[PDB]
Amino acid sequence: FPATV
Amino acid sequence: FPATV
Amino acid sequence: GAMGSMERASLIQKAKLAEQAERYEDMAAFMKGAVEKGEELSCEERNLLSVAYKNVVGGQRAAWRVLSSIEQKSNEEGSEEKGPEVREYREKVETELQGVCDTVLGLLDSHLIKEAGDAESRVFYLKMKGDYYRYLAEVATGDDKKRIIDSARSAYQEAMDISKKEMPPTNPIRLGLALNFSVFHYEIANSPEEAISLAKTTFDEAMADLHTLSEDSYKDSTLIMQLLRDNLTLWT
Amino acid sequence: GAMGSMERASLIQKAKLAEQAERYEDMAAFMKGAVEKGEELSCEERNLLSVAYKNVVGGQRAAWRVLSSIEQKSNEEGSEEKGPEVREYREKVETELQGVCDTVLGLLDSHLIKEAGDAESRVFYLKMKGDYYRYLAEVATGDDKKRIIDSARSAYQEAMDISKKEMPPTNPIRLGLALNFSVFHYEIANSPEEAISLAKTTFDEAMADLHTLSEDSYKDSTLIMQLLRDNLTLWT
Ligand SMILES: *CC(=O)NCC1CCN(C(=O)C2(Oc3ccc(Cl)cc3)CCC(F)(F)CC2)CC1
Ligand SMILES: *CC(=O)NCC1CCN(C(=O)C2(Oc3ccc(Cl)cc3)CCC(F)(F)CC2)CC1
Ligand SMILES: [Mg+2]
Ligand SMILES: [Mg+2]
Ligand SMILES: [Mg+2]
Ligand SMILES: [Mg+2]
Ligand SMILES: [Mg+2]
Ligand SMILES: [Mg+2]
Repeated sequence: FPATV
Repeated sequence: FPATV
Repeated sequence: GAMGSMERASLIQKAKLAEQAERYEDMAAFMKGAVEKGEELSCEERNLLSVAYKNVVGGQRAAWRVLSSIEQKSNEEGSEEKGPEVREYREKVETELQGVCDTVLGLLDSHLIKEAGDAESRVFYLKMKGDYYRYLAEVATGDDKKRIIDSARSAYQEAMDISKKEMPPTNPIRLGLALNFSVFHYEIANSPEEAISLAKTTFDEAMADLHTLSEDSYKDSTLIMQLLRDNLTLWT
Repeated sequence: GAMGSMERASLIQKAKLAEQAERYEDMAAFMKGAVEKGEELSCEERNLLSVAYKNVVGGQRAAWRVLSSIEQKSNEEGSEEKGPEVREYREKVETELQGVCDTVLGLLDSHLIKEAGDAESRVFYLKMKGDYYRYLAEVATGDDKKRIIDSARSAYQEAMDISKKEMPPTNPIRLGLALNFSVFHYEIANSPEEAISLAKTTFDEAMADLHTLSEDSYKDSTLIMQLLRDNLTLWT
């Protein structure tokens, strides 16, 4: 899964 | 802390 | 509701304690209570709110993905019928997740966003609005899927427009917003080229502004820039 | 209560799903529901019950220790007063922890233990009884501290007596029981020599019986023996 903040 | 199961 | 009798300052203090104890459900309830006092939130307070609900919904999303994967496998050819239990339990977790998203969106709509006049606060809350509609979108399968997606897009877009006008390209909120909107494009909107373009442009414009920053601001900006790079590497 | 309308088999199925999703609160509620159907539990089912509540109370204990440490520091000389919030929140977590322990002890008393005739089941449940009284003991500070400690000791002792009579020295339940009763002696009963003696004797008697075991039984036994050794190393 891609990075989010 | 010591091991318990 | 149940936090109505506790002082705002005590709720904030307890949210910080809950964070230290990794009690994110408690942390979220305390911050919900704080928001419902009706006063605007400081930067530190906005961070407590976002951290709490990020962790709560993060756990729910992880569990939903586990259960969805099991459910998908049960609907493949050759799988020997197991009854409604997998679907029922995925639905239970899904409903709880949607409840948390609705709660957060409720707080933003009553009345965090409308009272947020400064760019830093308004963008922070609009990013959250985008994020929690994105989480709703991840589990949406019905007649409202398109409207949920457009609600996420609309929130992210308003946030982007303000951030571009009002904040430097290295601002961590601006960077984090772009990171997440990029993920929205890739994972939700079926727009991988838009996702890649946004991540690239955001990275490059931040790179060119790093020279203006102190060591501490440089640290936060470069951390998020590395996340943009990580996604680009994942996608190309 | 709320699980009264769900099939026993469905509750068991959902407990297994919750475990896979790391949803231990749900897992515990499902198993509570299963127990309340009134039928005895199989070995697999007893494991689901214990795993669920171990994880739930494990998290609560970790949080309580964090909060207790903060509270202790706030009562040292030179610490500038912060109000009742630390104590209040530690109390909240403590009360929730005690509630979970009371719930488990309730299930054991109504009516798991009384219906458990086989050594393996009776020892398993009595060990749990000892464990959940030990967790109560960890947070006890009042007039009931001594009675709580003796309740833990009594449960562990009955379990030990049955296990010595009825099970081989390598039996994983017998080993795990001894491990935990040893920790009880060290951490709760202020009897470190008894703790060390029990761990040593248990280890040595298991070592001498390993020759009787298959590769799979050998694996489980030696794993717990390593925990006994780890504690001995910690204590000597
Ligand atoms: C009030 C305020 O300015 N809050 C934003 C602030 C940004 C930096 N930060 C972080 O924890 C990290 O970055 C972001 C978190 C949230 C948002 Cl909305 C944007 C950025 C966390 C990720 C990181 F890569 F480690 C960099 C810092 C504190 C809150
Ligand atoms: C019904 C039944 O026989 N249950 C006991 C069984 C023992 C082995 N096991 C484990 O998960 C490990 O050991 C114990 C767990 C619980 C108890 Cl009460 C005793 C032992 C977990 C620790 C280990 F070191 F990894 C060895 C196996 C499954 C349940
Ligand atoms: Mg007040
Ligand atoms: Mg649904
Ligand atoms: Mg563009
Ligand atoms: Mg039935
Ligand atoms: Mg108390
Ligand atoms: Mg002896």
